[PDB]
Amino acid sequence: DTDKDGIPDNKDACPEVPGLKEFNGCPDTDGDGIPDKDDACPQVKGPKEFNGCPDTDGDGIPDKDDACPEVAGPKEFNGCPDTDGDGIPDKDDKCPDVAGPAENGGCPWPDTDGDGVLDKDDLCPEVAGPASNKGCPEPDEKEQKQLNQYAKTILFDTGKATIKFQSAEVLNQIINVLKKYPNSRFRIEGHTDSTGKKAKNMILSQNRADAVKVYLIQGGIDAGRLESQGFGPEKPIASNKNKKGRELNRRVEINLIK
Ligand SMILES: [Ca+2]
Ligand SMILES: [Ca+2]
Ligand SMILES: [Ca+2]
Ligand SMILES: [Ca+2]
Ligand SMILES: [Ca+2]
Ligand SMILES: [Ca+2]
Ligand SMILES: [Ca+2]
Ligand SMILES: [Ca+2]
Ligand SMILES: [Ca+2]
Ligand SMILES: [Ca+2]
Ligand SMILES: [Ca+2]
Repeated sequence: DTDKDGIPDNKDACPEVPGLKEFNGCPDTDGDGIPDKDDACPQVKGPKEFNGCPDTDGDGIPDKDDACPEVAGPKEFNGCPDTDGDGIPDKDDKCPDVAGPAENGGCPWPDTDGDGVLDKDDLCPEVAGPASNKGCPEPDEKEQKQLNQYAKTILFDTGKATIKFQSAEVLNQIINVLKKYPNSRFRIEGHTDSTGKKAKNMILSQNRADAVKVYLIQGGIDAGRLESQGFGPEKPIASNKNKKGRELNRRVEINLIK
């Protein structure tokens, strides 16, 4: 007995190390029943299933080989869980509990304003709008009428295209409405009645439309977003055979360009 463990030298698998009889004179350091020479975790108790290495979380992958030794996970990801099953392990999944594309981490593409147009596709991500306008709001039927109700109030000097001072208030109201729709374009329209010379009314209404466009530009609205057009008497909304009708036909409109 060279190492004095009780097991004869010839029948001592490890004759240099004092061990135990059960393992042919070889030591079992951690006492788990698997001798050191066969124990992949010789100082830590563990089942024979993993060669004396413990499987703490119980996913069938011993801690030594478990990339996430405390959380159960499939062998596909070396012991790391993919809870929502989007192929991205929780530890690298920005939204571990909701399946999502890899390019957005592991979260589904968000829709902040909830108009159904995803943030990455929503030209106006913070304001609800229809998808036909890339998620940007645009005036409905009743607001377009509202906008033209303001434009009706825009007054000019008789026979001239100079905007009267008193209508500066309604114009700024018009500006704020248009600022509410940054991505939309608008046609400024000048309309007269059929009284007098049509040729002169075409020029006048154009000059008046131009004037209103100029005012909106200085009020903040980008020039490229605006189109000015004189119609003369070419687009009546009322009869020209009576005074009240003609008064209705003399107007400025500010219409959404579709
Ligand atoms: Ca011995
Ligand atoms: Ca021995
Ligand atoms: Ca052991
Ligand atoms: Ca062990
Ligand atoms: Ca494990
Ligand atoms: Ca694990
Ligand atoms: Ca996942
Ligand atoms: Ca996810
Ligand atoms: Ca949206
Ligand atoms: Ca939007
Ligand atoms: Ca035009």
